[PDB]
Amino acid sequence: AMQIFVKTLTGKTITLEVESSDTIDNVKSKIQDKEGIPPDQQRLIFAGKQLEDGRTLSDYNIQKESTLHLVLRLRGG
Amino acid sequence: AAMQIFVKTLTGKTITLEVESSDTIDNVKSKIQDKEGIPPDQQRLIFAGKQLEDGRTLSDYNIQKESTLHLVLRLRGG
Amino acid sequence: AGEIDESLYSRQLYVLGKEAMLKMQTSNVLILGLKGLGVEIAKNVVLAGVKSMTVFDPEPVQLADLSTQFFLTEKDIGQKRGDVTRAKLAELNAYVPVNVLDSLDDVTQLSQFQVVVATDTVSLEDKVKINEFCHSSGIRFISSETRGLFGNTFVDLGDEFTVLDPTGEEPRTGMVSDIEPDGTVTMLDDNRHGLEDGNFVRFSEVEGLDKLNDGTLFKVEVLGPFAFRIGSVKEYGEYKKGGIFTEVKVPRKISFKSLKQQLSNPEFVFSDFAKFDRAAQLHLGFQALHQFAVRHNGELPRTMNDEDANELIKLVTDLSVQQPEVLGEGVDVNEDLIKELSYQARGDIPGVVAFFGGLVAQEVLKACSGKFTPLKQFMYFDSLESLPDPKNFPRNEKTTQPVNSRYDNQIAVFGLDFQKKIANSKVFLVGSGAIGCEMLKNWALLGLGSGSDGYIVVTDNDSIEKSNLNRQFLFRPKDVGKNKSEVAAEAVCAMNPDLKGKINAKIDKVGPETEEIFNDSFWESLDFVTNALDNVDARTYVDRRCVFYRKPLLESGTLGTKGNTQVIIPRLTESYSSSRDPPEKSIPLCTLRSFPNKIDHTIAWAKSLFQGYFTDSAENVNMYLTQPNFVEQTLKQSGDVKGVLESISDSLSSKPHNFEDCIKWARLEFEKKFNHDIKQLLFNFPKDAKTSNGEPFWSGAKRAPTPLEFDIYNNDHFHFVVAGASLRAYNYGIKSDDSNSKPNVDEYKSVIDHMIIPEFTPNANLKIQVNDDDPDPDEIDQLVSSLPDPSTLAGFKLEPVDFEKDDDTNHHIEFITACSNCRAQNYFIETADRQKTKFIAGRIIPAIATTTSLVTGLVNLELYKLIDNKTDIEQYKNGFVNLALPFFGFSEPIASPKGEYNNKKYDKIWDRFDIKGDIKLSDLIEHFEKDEGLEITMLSYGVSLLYASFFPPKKLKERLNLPITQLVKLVTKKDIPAHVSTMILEICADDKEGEDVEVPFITIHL
Amino acid sequence: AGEIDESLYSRQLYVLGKEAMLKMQTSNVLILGLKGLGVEIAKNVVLAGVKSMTVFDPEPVQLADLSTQFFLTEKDIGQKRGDVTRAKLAELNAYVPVNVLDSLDDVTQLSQFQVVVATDTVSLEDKVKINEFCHSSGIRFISSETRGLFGNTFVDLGDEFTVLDPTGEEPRTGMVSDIEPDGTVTMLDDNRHGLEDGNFVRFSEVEGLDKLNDGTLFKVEVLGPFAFRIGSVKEYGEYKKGGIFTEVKVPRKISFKSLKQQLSNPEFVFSDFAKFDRAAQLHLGFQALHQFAV
Ligand SMILES: *O=P([O])([O])O[C][C]1O[C](N2[C]=NC3=C2N=[C]N=C3[N])[C]([O])[C]1[O]
Ligand SMILES: *O=P([O])([O])O[C][C]1O[C](N2[C]=NC3=C2N=[C]N=C3[N])[C]([O])[C]1[O]
Repeated sequence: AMQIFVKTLTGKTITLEVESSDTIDNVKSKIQDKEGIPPDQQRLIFAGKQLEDGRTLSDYNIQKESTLHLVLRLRGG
Repeated sequence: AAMQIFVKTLTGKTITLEVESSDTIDNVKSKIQDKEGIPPDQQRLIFAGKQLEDGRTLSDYNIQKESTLHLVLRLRGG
Repeated sequence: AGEIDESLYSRQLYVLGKEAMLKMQTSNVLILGLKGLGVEIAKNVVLAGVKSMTVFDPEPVQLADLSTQFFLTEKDIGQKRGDVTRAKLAELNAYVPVNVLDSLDDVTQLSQFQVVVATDTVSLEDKVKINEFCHSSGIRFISSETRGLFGNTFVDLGDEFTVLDPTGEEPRTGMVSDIEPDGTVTMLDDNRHGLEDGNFVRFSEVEGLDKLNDGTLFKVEVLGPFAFRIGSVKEYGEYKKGGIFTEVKVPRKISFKSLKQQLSNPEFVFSDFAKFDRAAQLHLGFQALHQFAVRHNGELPRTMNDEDANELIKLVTDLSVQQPEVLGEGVDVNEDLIKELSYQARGDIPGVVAFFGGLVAQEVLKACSGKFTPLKQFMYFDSLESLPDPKNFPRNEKTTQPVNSRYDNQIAVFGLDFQKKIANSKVFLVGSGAIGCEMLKNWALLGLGSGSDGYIVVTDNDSIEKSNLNRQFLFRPKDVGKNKSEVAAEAVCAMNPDLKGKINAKIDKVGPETEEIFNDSFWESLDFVTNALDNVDARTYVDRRCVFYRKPLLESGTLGTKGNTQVIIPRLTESYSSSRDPPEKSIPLCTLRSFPNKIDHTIAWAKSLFQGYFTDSAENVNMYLTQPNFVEQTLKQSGDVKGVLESISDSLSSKPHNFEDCIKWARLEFEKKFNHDIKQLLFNFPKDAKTSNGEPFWSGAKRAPTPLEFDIYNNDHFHFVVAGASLRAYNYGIKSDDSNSKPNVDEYKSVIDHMIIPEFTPNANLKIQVNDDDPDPDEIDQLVSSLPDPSTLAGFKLEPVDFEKDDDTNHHIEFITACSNCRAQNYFIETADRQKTKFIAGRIIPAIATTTSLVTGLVNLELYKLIDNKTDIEQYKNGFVNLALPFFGFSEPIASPKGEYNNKKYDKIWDRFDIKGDIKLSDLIEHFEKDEGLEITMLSYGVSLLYASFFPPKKLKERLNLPITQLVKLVTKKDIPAHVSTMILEICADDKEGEDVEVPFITIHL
Repeated sequence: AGEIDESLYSRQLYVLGKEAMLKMQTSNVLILGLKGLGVEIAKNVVLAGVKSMTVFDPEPVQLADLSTQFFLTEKDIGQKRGDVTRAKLAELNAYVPVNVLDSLDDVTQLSQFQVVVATDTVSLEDKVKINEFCHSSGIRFISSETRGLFGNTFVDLGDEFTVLDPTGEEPRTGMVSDIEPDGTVTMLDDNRHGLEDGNFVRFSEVEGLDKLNDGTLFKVEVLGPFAFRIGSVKEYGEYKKGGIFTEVKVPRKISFKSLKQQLSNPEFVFSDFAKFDRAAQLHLGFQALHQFAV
């Protein structure tokens, strides 16, 4: 019964309540309920790794108070 | 019967007071001292064209609830 | 650029700030119509400094336009108003180009401008067109009209406008003693927060709540004078100690409606709450003046004409029937008010034009900057009390008719006879600075003192300095160094040659030391007196004299956007001295000596160190060398004897011989003041030190200091040494190595690097005063036995420094700033720059032309009342203003206190007993008994007692047969200076029943 | 002036805004050292448009400097880096004068500038002196160094610095369907407010709560994706209908510490969180590089 943070590329900070056994899938859906983005479009990175749909928070050693980053690909240049 | 009136200062600050229509100006100045720290001798209050004098009541100046008094100053530059 | 000339704009800078003026310097302004109103607005805006000013007025000058247009001359008649005015506005401020717009047929040209101002010359139809183009294009729009004693202004800054600072007041700041988890903030001790509900604050130094200090703003809920609440703080942690809150002004977006919309649905700002029901009436009345004009081929009602007044009343009446909401359901047209508007429609009054000139010009500056709160959006004004009693000066189509005279549109209102009495008035104006120049301008336009029995005397002992130029519009850069009064008198006579030969410019200071010049004859010949001063003492002096000579006094003052007027009327009102103003805040000595927490404290300390080091020391040495009784006289008479004797000793024992010696001296003073003195204070009270109590000694207003390690690369360490060495050199007549250059860092560094700085050793028997309520401030024989004999020092002199804040090349502010900032470093206080240090140490008063001009306008509306000798106190108005709000308020003066003795009423301020001749004492006591029923009980001259009724017979026989002057000489043993023509005596007395009674004072006339 | 050329600055203007660029156009920038690092920094700042750019580098161009200094040629070998580069920087943007500072023996010259940047050509000793002068004089100071695949940067904007817009994002805005007496603001149908705790908002067009619309800011307490609370609004009246909220970005004051203080007590921003343990190692390392050179 822990808290983690999701910072977006725009500077916004989102707070989530999760248990360490939750899947990435679970987390992405919590982000949908909060931000409106659908899980297929979300890109979350933590400590050098991009988080993949089939795994758990535990598989990426995500601890309480950890901060994830929601990032985007930009189309200009 | 008790009412609220306002005191605006020359700096833009708005002070709220609770008074009865039978209070003296002295009374009112004392309420202003408790809130702003200014002493009654240094306060200058005007309402509707008149400067308020120490011996009189709010009624003498037809001050009604929600009325706004102005606390003003003499300036020293020029 | 991003550059602002402080030497020119100094006093305005402390009103508006750097960022507002930077915005003003990117703003192009356009003024339509250049009669009195437009030229007044243009003068104030050109003075303030905008990117450019453009004027449009293709109308030919006619004689009557000179009523308030101080830049038109009779030689200009026929030429275009805009062309002739252009060069004269240009002269006010070289930084502001002034251009003439030839034609306004193409409305599209308006797009070059950021702010457009439509004056009285623009038809209402055209105002609406121009406003629509401006509003829909993003251009700020303002208009204004004056008609006799009436006036208005309208402001429209568009759909989107952001106010950045609503008041211009210093942000509130304060020390915290506690923050509860629910967010209740408690002030330290007796300190009030001064906040208001909805204010925002940031924090710092709050230990235990760390991110509360990150600059986040909190909304303030006030609980009492000593507590406010910011919302729960449990989430940031738990309060331990410390904390300072700082108020932050947040942006505010506001919208304005168009002129069209507001003509039918106005938002009023009131100019006088006693008259608020007139705003709706005048709103209608001013629209009817324009309707009337459309029906009469552009013309306004004729002066004092009943037929036109009736038509105006009909037009206003048709408006209120068509829109019953504007006066209110069942509210009648105020016909007498509308009738006066019609009668005076053609009037052009200096006072009213000055009031609106200042106001509207300030509104322009707001529009350019987002500084201060804009007028939103209509204001109406009248000064009908200024009208004379029609018994004395009747008003009708004949008395009020034109005479082919620059004064015709003033005659239109007041009539000829009254205008002539203004001309024959005799006035004394005290001061010739900002108010002074405005006042002299107004009197020129009034023709005041131009008559055969009239004159003006103006006096001021100061010369013209560069910063004066920003708000003393009679002076030019070429005039710097000359005398304010003389220059001002010349300038005004150029505006109105009817005053040539009628203005006596004097350069004498007014006070007790100049009473031989400003003597009885002088004062007694005057009709009234006007103040234009910048200090309380001079005001009090003049007030006392106006009471003594029974002359009216017109008083006024400013501070930035704040201002006030006060009238003092013989036998009617209180005088100026009758009331108290709040005094200067005094800093406790222990706070200065040992425990500063504000930059104000380190600046005061620095300013004294400056006096001691470079002024007082030198003066003491010169006294020691030239006064053979000096040591003696000092042993008995001085507070700090050891102080003076040490000072002279050190000054003669460490004499520099070159500039390098001065550098070493300043480096060693740094060590003493910012290192050794601090280590000593810590030695007495270590950081961890506790109070008898058990709390930490270093808390609240006491900030534990740290000693400084000199570092030439620190700006304040460097400049302390540069300025200290250069000032020391000055004292000793040594030539600076910087006298023809900037200071070279590597060269100071070279000298300082070879120095041996002595180590610190504590004094274990030294003790330090912590509170102001406790004590302590052989050697001295020794100390005298170390003084050089003056014979050793023949012809030696030290040159004491005279503090001059406005010469950026003399090192003074440089010194006080570096010295203050070093102590601030000691005590973890944020350092201040030169502009701020100069403001505080120089006691500079923020000033700007707009406020000056407006307040002078009010004074001159009151002046009309003196000319009519009004005795009804209800006709007079003391005024109070803050253009930043904008706020205007007025009050009837306070009546003079009355007293009674026996059956006799008297005026406790203005009445006195006038005794002719150097009367014998017995004759005086007898007179008072027989003529006044008063048994004289005590009689005094100044401080000395001349008679009392307890004197025994022997002493009475000594005094009773003596003339007053001889009696004074018997008691004081001094003589009456023979230039004295009067003596005031105070008496105590008993009335007929034998009870003591307050009574008037006595004046003896020799 | 007070004037921005849109035909040139169009796409940049949508990034920074007029006000920020107007301030830029009053700022004089000095860059110390014109190897690759300095000329990259200078290239970008000149493109962006500042009041003026001044370059100081009296060292002779050597062949190796051409590794990353894209404005040097072999014809330039022997001549001073600063001089040779000045003219080429100047072509990037005709609105920005580019000057050369001949010498830096007198530190007082630094007072001409608003921002001073010290690159890899400046020794740690000179960096500290220069920073001390800048910090105590209110001049903004920045430094940077690259070494092989390593680099750092240091920022010190003084005791008092105000951030006027923290992110450059469009203010959030939305339509209101209800405002309850306790301050609860509910969104108009499936719209998300997007706000964050402690943002501020103002209102317009709210009927029944008239002084809510006067431009006063209210502090946002987020209740969920579809509602936020602003505190009681009883004193203001009773909600009837309509309303739009607009986020308002408020000024924020911050303080920076000097290079000297930060050398012993650094505040780190990480470049790669997978490598955070390395920041402290490298901060020691870069100092050691300077001790090595001494
Ligand atoms: O982001 P910039 O506009 O500065 O540069 C993009 C650049 O890419 C070019 N481009 C877009 N789409 C292309 C293409 N080049 C070749 N093929 C395709 N499909 C564009 O013209 C810009 O110059
Ligand atoms: O407010 P300003 O500084 O623009 O103008 C004030 C003006 O008054 C003069 N003044 C001060 N004290 C005086 C005096 N004149 C005559 N006598 C006394 N006692 C000052 O020189 C300024 O020019």
